[PDB]
Amino acid sequence: MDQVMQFVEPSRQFVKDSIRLVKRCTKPDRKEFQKIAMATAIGFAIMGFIGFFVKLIHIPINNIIVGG
Amino acid sequence: GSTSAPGQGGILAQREFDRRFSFLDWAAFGVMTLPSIGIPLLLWYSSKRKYD
Amino acid sequence: PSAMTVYALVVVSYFLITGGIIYDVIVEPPSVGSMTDEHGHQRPVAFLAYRVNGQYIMEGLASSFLFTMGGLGFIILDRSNAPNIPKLNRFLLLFIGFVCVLLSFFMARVFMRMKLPGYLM
Amino acid sequence: PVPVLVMSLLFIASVFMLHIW
Amino acid sequence: IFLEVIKPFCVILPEIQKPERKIQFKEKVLWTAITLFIFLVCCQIPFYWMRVILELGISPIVTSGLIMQLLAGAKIIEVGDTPKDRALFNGAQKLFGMIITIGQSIVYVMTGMYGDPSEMGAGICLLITIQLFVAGLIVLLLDELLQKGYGLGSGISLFIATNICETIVWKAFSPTTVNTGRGMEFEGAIIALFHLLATRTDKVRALREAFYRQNLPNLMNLIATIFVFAVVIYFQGFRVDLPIKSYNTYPIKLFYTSNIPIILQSALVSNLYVISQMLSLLGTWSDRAYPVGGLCYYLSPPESFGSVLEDPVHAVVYIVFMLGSCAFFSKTWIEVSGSSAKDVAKQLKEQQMVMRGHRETSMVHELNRYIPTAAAFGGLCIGALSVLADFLGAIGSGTGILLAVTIIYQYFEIFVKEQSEVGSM
Amino acid sequence: RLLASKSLLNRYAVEGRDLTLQYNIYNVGSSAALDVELSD
Amino acid sequence: SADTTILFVKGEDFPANNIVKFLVGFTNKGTEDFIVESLDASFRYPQDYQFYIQNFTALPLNTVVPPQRQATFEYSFIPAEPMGGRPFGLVINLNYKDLNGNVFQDAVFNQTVTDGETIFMYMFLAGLGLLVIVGLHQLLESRKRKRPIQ
Repeated sequence: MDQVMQFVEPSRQFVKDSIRLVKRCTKPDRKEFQKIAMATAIGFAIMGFIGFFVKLIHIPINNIIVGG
Repeated sequence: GSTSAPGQGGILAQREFDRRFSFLDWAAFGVMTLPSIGIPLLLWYSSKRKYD
Repeated sequence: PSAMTVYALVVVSYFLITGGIIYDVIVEPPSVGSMTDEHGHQRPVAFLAYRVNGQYIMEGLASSFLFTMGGLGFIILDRSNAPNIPKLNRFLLLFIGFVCVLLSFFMARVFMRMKLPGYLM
Repeated sequence: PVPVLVMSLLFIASVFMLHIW
Repeated sequence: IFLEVIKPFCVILPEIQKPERKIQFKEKVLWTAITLFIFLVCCQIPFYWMRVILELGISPIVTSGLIMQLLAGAKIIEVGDTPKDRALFNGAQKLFGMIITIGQSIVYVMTGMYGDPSEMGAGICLLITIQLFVAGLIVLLLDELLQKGYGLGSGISLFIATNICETIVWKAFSPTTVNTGRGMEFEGAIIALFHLLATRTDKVRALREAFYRQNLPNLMNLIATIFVFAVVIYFQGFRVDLPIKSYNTYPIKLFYTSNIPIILQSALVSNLYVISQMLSLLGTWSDRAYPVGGLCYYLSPPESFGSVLEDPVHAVVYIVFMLGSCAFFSKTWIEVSGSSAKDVAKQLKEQQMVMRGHRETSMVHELNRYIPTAAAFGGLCIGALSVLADFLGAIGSGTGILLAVTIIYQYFEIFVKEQSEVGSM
Repeated sequence: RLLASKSLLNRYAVEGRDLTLQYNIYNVGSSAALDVELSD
Repeated sequence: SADTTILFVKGEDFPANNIVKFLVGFTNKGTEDFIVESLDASFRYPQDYQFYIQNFTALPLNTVVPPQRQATFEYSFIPAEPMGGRPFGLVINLNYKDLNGNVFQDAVFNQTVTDGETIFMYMFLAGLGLLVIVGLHQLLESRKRKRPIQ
């Protein structure tokens, strides 16, 4: 039987020891997460806002060739 | 005049229809499976109770 | 609010109002037109030609964008005249605000030359 | 100093090809 | 009897100095902005012309460099960092990519990707030559200025991420007009609401609009996208640490394992699909072409919710290879990263840095426990997230968010350091 | 002018089971049709 | 030499994603046999009937109609679900040919004709996410009873 288990043992050890290691290693960060939380959206939005306005020069300049 | 023609339809053999769409068979079948385990099912717990 | 926070709102309002959003809302033109090609297809058209009194939706946002770059350029320059700012930044501000002031004006004047064949002719 | 004129100037000038084309 | 091949083509390329200067973010503002202007101008400048308004550029600089990072296998770069090669592994990419882009450009010019091969004029070949040569080389030298710390590191990363910012979020609010064949409709899905309100009493149907629109699609996709965007930050922010000795610690990198693979994992499938389509039981295809028969069709990604409703069993086949590559075929990236135990050990010996507790020497066995296990949730689950998003339909996001928002994280911690200089002062 | 349709109402035709045929005849003319005979 | 007629079985009524059924009568007034070849239906733009929007499956009939006889054909189609609330040009064509091979087409009809999981899976449930919020907002904001003054 155990020779058949040999196929199971890598899967079991890698998964179970990985999860043990992960939880022992990377304990929660929630409050500082709250400190980054607003800035996440602010930076996402404002850096998108760059292109969201820069695009507006180019649509009508395309008319020089295309919009005839 | 002529009516519409539904066209070529397949008449299924009764056996084939039953094979594809045959209900009460399970209703009758369910009981037929019980007797296989009647003896050990009762004896196991009876012995456990006599010793647990 | 502080004065700057009101001024920012006024500038953002100037953008939309000068782009004629109150025309878009009630007359509701498309963003661009289309016109027949000689082979019979449709080429889009960005400007409603000869109609000084008419506009497409995106034409107004393009023009008002140029107007905003023009207005903000002098604000960037006047900001640029401060003595605390390390000079390597200062010559930039004199670059960015200056090219804003010129390029937005010239492009707006070209766009108006496109709207009216015969303008200043 | 010059990196700005290195990286920007030729490109913005390279607008011209599609300006005419 | 290829490092000898470097000599004839190397230092001729321009390069730039390093600053002997204490440059700050406020000062770097411009130098960043230049890069933004250039990249965006490339994005926004080119019925076929109309569709075009709605083709290598950056992509060679990515692919060539990553290919060289794969060729670092078999110890080939263990020629090893020294003054005489202090950047030449990069420098090689600077020409090898350049010529590979030129080759690609010539191949599609010969194809005539747009235009018959002479009747529009041979001068457009010269045009395309200058166009691509200039564009790509300038872009690369941008990324170099940033890595030279007049910026921060990679630009091209940030650039594509900004392109993702647009190509996602622009569709939320862009007031540009669309027509179904009904009349006046808008691109920006959200604001349509305010005109629908002036159009209809049918508030319930106005809301169902948020769930209908099939092209430039309905808000429900945006809502899913937002939720994904928000969630992922939870995962990516996690990190783990070890003490280090000549109150100081080395942060064990975690999702660094996620950074590299998915590009390859998606690409290999997509490309083998394309190949099988072009070469042709294996696979047959309907009109974007899509598979509808053969193994490739049983293999096909069930992106549609309709695919869910028609058959659940199919999806396991797609999962089996798509996830299983993350499970097993990834394992070889120890070489690609160059971060096996006896690689990281070498790196830390170059650092000359040792942990508390047990020997430098046995530290190989110490760190071994952590080294394979990093590949698990550090990598594969980012693929699981990607597919989650994609089959929920998060717009273009199951590629984009993964990198883009990670880059937002990096930029955030930079922003923290610099602006926190402001906030402390 | 008569329009007539023949439809099979059964989802499945089965040997030895009832098969229901429906004939619907519609007069779309301006006058009445007389001596209308259906034969199948 | 041919007369066609159309009869909508359910009336001129407009389901979205349900079966519209109509009958096409074909009356041969000629002296030669006509062969009714196919019956096709399409939705087209009401402003220009040259642009097809949705072609329905053509029904191949291949029925010979002798002179001074009539035939009647049932056809049924399903307007697409996204067609709700829109006007479309409905064109129903009947293709037939004589024994000589002359193909004729008649536009028998050429007129402009006018899951609860969706509601459950957010609009309903958002108010149950609010139940979490009401609980946690209690356990947070009830703490705000610790800055009175002597």
